[PDB]
Amino acid sequence: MGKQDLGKLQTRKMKGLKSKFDQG
Amino acid sequence: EMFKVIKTGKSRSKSWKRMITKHTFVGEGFTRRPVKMERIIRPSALRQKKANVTHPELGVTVFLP
Amino acid sequence: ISGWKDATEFIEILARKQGRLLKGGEPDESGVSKQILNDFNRGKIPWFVLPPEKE
Amino acid sequence: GRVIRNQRKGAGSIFTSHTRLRQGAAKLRTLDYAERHGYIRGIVKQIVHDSGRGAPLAKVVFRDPYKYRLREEIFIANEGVHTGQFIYAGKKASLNVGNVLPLGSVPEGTIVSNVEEKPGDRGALARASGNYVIIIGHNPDENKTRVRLPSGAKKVISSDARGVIGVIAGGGRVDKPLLKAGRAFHKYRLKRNSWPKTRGVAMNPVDHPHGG
Amino acid sequence: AKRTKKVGITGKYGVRYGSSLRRQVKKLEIQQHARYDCSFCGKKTVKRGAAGIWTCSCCKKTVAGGAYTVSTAAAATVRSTIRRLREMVEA
Amino acid sequence: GTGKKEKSRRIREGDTKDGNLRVKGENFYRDSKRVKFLNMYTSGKEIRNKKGNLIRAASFQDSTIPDAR
RNA sequence: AUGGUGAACUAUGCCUGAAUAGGGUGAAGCCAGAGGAAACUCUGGUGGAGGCUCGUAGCGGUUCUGACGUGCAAAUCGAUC
RNA sequence: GUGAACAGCCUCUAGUUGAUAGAAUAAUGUAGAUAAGGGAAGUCGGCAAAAUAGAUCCGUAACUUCGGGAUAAGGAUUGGC
RNA sequence: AGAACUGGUACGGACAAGGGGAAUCUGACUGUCUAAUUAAAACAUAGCAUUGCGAUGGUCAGAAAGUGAUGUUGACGCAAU
RNA sequence: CUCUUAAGGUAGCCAAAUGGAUUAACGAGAUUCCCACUGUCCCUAUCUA
RNA sequence: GCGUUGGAUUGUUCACCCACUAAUAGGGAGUGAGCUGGGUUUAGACCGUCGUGAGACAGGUUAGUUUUACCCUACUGAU
Ligand SMILES: [Zn+2]
Repeated sequence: MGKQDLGKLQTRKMKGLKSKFDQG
Repeated sequence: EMFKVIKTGKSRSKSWKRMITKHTFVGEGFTRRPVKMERIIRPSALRQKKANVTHPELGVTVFLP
Repeated sequence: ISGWKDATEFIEILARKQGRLLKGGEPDESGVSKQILNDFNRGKIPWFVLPPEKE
Repeated sequence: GRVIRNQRKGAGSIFTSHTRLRQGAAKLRTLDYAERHGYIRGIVKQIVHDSGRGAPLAKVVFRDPYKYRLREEIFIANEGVHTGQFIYAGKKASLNVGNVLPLGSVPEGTIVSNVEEKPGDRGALARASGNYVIIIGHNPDENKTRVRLPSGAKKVISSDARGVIGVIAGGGRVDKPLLKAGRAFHKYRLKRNSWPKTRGVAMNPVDHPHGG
Repeated sequence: AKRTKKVGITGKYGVRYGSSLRRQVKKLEIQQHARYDCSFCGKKTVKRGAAGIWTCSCCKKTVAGGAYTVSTAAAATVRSTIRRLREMVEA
Repeated sequence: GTGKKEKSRRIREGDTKDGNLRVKGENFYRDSKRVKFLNMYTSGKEIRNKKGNLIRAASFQDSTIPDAR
């Protein structure tokens, strides 16, 4: 098996990861 | 006997199949054939990897592969 | 929703803000809990176990 | 087997065009000595939308040289024409927009529409809205006029062939999506019964080869 | 007031047909329903003429145009080219 | 006709000399081994007559008793 | 296989006429007030377009361990949609 | 008249008394209902009934193509003089 | 709309008339078909894209025609997908 | 004829708002669950044409 | 001789669990025109396999009209 960069993948932009939402 | 007439499909007319009704030594490297090509069948419950061979000499009997 | 502790206030404030409630007038904590578990199973809320530390 | 739906189009039973609402067959004036050696003025009394066509059809009027009577003709409404315009028609006519001129008289690269494929056909090419041919060259010997058809393929034609100047009015009509089946039905009602076009895969094997 | 945010004239289409087609139709609809000055008057009274006609409410004049505009830019370019060829042939 | 006839294809391919070995229904597709393979799906039905009787047993169903030795 | 009969039911094109109560949502366009030098960003008004919606006549028959199914009916009836 | 309405009911002009009937109200049936306490524990399966239904006011979340969700949800009232 | 008074087990008093909510698979929708068992993830749909055609032509019909549909047509069109 | 493996601490480099198909609305389509509800049931009983 | 229970599970159920009861023992006629789900499931369709194609099939999902007796006899009542 050859080299396989993991950076090509883009993680799902889950609502909990975005900084646009916040509290307090 | 020795060949059960398995039936398949919504209409069991051709049935295209046979199955052994007795024990068989399938071998270590069986790797079941794909079902579409599978005509004969040797179900695993009937398979055995060992036999109770007995040696006439000395009266001994031993289970061996 | 935030500011919860012990998760009971979590379920209550979530049922209140979401509009889910049993008639007159208690919040439907069970139905909101169902959506919470469904979001936890579908991955809508991110989470992951920590990978073992490198040698 | 059974007759395929395309084979039934030749019977003409229900596929005939619904011509009742059409204002008439658009055509250039029949060739005559006046255009052969002069030009004839002709007011555009009015333009009106034609059913089953993508551009308005102009209604120009012309006097009859051989008799005291007006002779109306349904010219295609080229873009930029206006009511009351004097649409000159002849070999000597100036290259004003909406005038009909022979393709040979025009300078190379001139834009024209409804040009005759052969002389006397009263306009064959670029009748659709927004289309126009380009006169890319000239061959005064053995009079012929190379032209660029709207499809883009080049074609030679006689220099005598007439062709109204300017692009046909109503171009860009396809830019707007129809957005619904009902506008498609209202559009096809004037043309023929070719729509709805059933998919061939859904047809029974007797109906289409693709079926089954 | 601007009761709509961005649907504009195409808000009558509603949720159906999506956003991209709704914008592509809103552009041509704003181009078609907009009033235009009559060349023979200069008053902003021209109105759409069943795809191509463009009658002036005053002066009862009629002029050919595009399916959604009084004059598509390609038509103006062809007219300027015909004018250049005519002024060249005249000399 | 004329080149689509199976004899014409056998002449063009040189298979006309094969003789009687050709399987029934052979055509440009499904070489005869492919026909023998596809035929197995329908081979399980037993033949029968008006009496009726088993004029031929179903495949792997001969019912004959081998003389084991 | 030979020669003839049918679109009054039903499938489709066309010509010519007829039929479609009452409510809910509120698009362009336009009017007035408040901000910015302007585009414009809001507030309060008229407007009644949506191949909108609930809901009559009309259209069709999704659903009933419903009626009858030797029925009123060789396909109807009650509810429901 | 009632009523948002050609929604349902009564009445005005007008048109009908026509569907075989007399005697009791057995079992079992078709149609319409009620029921102490549990409220789906019946059934493969909330199959069918029931429950909110019109109107005034407060209020209405996730998503979203920003158009919609929406009459969301959940709440207070309806008589007469 | 507001303020007192008043009979209530009652107050859209018969009629009339959504149950609501949290999710999944499927199709975008409006819509249409197996008249008389299957109304659907089926058909159709605007959108997306390919092929041939510039008229002595492309798809065809016709026993044949000085025949006919597209064509009262012309590449922003026609016909099959 | 040689020859294939590194990624670190709760959200990242980022591609000229978003990184979506896990898509909103809509459905006499099918499926899982909750409040009210009630004779489906405990356990059946009664009235009317 | 008399008793041998109320239910959950269909990403199935030739099965096991909790709880009560003294106990929840095993079998025949079963009742395939008393009713019912899985099913003998023809006419619609889709996904995956085969096959150039027509079609079925190693599969699965969906929706789909077999309608007693007044005849005779048996039984329960009644002259
Ligand atoms: Zn003017």
